[PDB]
Amino acid sequence: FMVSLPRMVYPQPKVLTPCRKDVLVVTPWLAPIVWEGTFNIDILNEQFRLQNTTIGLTVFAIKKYVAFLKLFLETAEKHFMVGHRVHYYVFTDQPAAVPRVTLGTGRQLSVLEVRISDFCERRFLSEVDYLVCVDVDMEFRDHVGVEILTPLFGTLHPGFYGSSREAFTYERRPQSQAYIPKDEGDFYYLGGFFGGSVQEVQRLTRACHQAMMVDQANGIEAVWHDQSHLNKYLLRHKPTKVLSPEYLWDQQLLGWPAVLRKLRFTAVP
Ligand SMILES: [Hg+2]
Ligand SMILES: [Hg+2]
Ligand SMILES: [Hg+2]
Ligand SMILES: [Hg+2]
Ligand SMILES: [Hg+2]
Repeated sequence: FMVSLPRMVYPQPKVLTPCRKDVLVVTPWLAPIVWEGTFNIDILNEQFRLQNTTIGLTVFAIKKYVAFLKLFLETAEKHFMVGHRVHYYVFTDQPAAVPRVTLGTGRQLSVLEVRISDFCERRFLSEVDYLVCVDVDMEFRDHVGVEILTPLFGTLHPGFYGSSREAFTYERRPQSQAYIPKDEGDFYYLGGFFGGSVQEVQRLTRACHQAMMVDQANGIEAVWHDQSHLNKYLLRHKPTKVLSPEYLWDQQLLGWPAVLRKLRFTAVP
């Protein structure tokens, strides 16, 4: 049950003006493709706050990757879901090396030690509405908010967003459960930023785990392991939103092209 929105004053949508003339803003299965200019964040923040939305943000920080936690969490505080309930889940082999980062009100952090862990998947179902799973060697530099939230989303690989599907580095060996032939494929998604409802994210990781085990039994490991399985899953189970490469960029490798109005979440040089 969704209560009414309040009165709000904002520019009338223009039915006869395209949102962007330079990029695709909807997929062929009618999922929005999230680029700067597509959304009014005021409208969306109202809709989500009225639902009392909680977002979980999950990161794995093993061995030397613990060093990236401080910048990652500090920048998340400035840019990620500000104003909404956030639960960070930091999975690490070095709990005592997690930095003490100061968090805004309504935000919390759990450190889960990993060897497998003493955390239970039903915990996510009871604690958060959405899960967002990202790489830790990254930093937020601009707004990442509720515009991304949907049952299942993937993010366009910043190296391949302009590429034809034949050029995508999908798994191409028919013996792999990740196999995609040259005449299939919508987009190349990068495993560094994906998410959805808890239920949908758990469905994805369960499917990926089973496919990976099947390949292991058959003596095969897919080319970009996790990524290739992610791409196969999202081919067969279409995401309800796709995020533009604004949401996963590397300015050192790729610069700042005109098509990117904002660089929101980026590789640490
Ligand atoms: Hg627009
Ligand atoms: Hg459990
Ligand atoms: Hg996750
Ligand atoms: Hg992840
Ligand atoms: Hg996966």
